[PDB]
Amino acid sequence: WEDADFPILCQTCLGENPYIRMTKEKYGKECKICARPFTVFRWCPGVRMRFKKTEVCQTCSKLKNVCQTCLLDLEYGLPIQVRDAGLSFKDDMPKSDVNKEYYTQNMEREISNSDGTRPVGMLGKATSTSDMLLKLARTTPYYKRNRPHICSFWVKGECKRGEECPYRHEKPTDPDDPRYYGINDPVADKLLKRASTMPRLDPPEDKTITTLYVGGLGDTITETDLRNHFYQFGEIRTITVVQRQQCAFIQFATRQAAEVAAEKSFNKLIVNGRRLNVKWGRSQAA
Amino acid sequence: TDEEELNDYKLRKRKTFEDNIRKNRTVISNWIKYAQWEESLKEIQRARSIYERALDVDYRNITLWLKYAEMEMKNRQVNHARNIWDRAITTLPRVNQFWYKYTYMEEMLGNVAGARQVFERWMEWQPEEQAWHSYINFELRYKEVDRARTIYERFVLVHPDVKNWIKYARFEEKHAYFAHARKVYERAVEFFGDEHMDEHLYVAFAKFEENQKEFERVRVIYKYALDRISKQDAQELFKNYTIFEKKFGDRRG
Amino acid sequence: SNALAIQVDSEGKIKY
RNA sequence: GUGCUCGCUUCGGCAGCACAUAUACUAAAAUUGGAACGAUACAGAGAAGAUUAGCAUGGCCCCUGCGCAAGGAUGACACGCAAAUUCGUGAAGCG
RNA sequence: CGCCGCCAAGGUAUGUAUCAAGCUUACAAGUUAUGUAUUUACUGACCU
Ligand SMILES: [Mg+2]
Ligand SMILES: [Mg+2]
Ligand SMILES: [Zn+2]
Ligand SMILES: [Zn+2]
Ligand SMILES: [Zn+2]
Repeated sequence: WEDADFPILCQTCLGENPYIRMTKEKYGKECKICARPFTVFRWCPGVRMRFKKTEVCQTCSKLKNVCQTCLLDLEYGLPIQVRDAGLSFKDDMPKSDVNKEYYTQNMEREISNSDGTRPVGMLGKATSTSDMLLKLARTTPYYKRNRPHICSFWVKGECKRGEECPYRHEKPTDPDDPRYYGINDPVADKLLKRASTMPRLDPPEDKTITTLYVGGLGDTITETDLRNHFYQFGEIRTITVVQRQQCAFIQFATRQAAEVAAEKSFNKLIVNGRRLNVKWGRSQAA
Repeated sequence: TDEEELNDYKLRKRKTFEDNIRKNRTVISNWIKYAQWEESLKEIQRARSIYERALDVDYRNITLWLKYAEMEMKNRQVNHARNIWDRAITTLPRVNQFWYKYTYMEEMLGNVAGARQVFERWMEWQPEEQAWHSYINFELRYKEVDRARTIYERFVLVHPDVKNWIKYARFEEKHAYFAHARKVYERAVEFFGDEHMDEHLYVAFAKFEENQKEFERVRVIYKYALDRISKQDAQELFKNYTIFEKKFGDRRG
Repeated sequence: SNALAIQVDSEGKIKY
């Protein structure tokens, strides 16, 4: 039912080698979600690494901008649930077999035969990105995804091969922390990790820190851009720009709006292509 | 187990009616009764898809389109309502009820110029008299003088009905239109009825001219008699023409 | 957005 | 790794030439969802009296069969929606 | 002058809710009444 020429293949599954050899089939395995006969391709990424043939088909990868074999996004290198939780639009897809699954899957394959270049619904909302998901976007990822799965007979001590067993050895797995939408167990801990980062400890008073020491101005930040980026938060009382240290001083009437600026600018407010420097003001008349 | 019995009742009804629409894909009562059963729940995001896949087997019927349109009109969503009304009226132009109920929903809405764009598209498909004089009554019920005059020039060139020939002379009984009333009466005298008069236009002409003064009322009924129909009149109105001329003048000795 | 984009040509009438 | 050539000065050291990167990687799996059939208990068997030959239509139901034969209880599932005749409400228009 | 050599469907029904092996990837993973012609029913454990 499905033929292909080349799969999606994000970089963490290609391997460390730009020179890999790959064999192909015409009708290979079924997808583990919808059982569609795609074309499984097989290659060797590394010398200590398993083959990682193919998990899903091309069509289900073209719905949500997903790679081919490890089920992560191509645009970041993240799972699907983090992506549509950060963008707050799920682009729903059924769960059963013959109820509504293959119906809308065949129709979305039928309407996407022209382009084959972009996903069906994420083309308009993958543009307003790089704000909340750029904070965890791992460059040069760990190659432990590519290492082979654990073998038996070393857990029981029966392995006659010894060192020439190609899979792994001396790796005790843990039965406490290991599909398409939900639910994923370590991903909940990853959302707890991004919800429990390392900010500055909030001093115990009643919102008196309305000043803020922001610097790194140079020639990109100007006064009108900064006061219009503060104007969407609210109104000023006394603002200034100092150029001997390349810094700006802003305050607010009732602190809370600038408080989310404190949520916005903990090495996080990225305007004009620069990681700005932010530390605390005095708020003490010192 | 209230939720269990509730979902059991709903699941049995949905399964029975989905088997009913699976068996017969032709008669359209089953989909609309199923979808109004979900409309009775008053909070749905799936019944629009039911009406959307129900029109794929039959888009030529009026009932399914008007029922889904009146359902979306009954709710407070107006954007999806316009998004289904416009594709309904561009899918079936020749029916009148979709345009009528959409313009009536716009009667419940404001009088913005998009309504006038809908009405000029409704003029563009060439309907009958029942649409066009309804639209001029629409132009009367908001007191438009210039634009109602503008849209009415294309009215006469399609239907040469005498009921419309006598009502092209309506600015006389609305604005009194004097010099252009003489021009409209020129238009009433040069067109069809060149030798037979259609036995009705000069009656209303002489009626308004008797409502006016004695400018050109002697010429049309007795002195322009070259266009007679074998007696110039029946027996029922000739003495009525005579007494119509007699007792409404200067009455000189 | 929710509503579709309005397509009107440069000189003529509103296109549907 | 292996063979050949004193080719370079010890049979041994060196140098060159030739051969040129397989494997649904496992004997396993913490294992994975487990549909048929059989057993338990229900319901029970088309055609306006009874016993009933059947051949058909449909698609989100299958099985035996090499089937564009055939048979599976007519292989099973097929039910109340009355439409315009009377009246009420609302809308569009005309005198 | 010496045909011809036989299987099966047609019958002991099949639609369900639980309970293993067969097979499958070993992978994505932090108006009472009478008389009579006349039936219809009912009773007596009526009867070879
Ligand atoms: Mg049969
Ligand atoms: Mg049958
Ligand atoms: Zn798939
Ligand atoms: Zn991948
Ligand atoms: Zn081993």
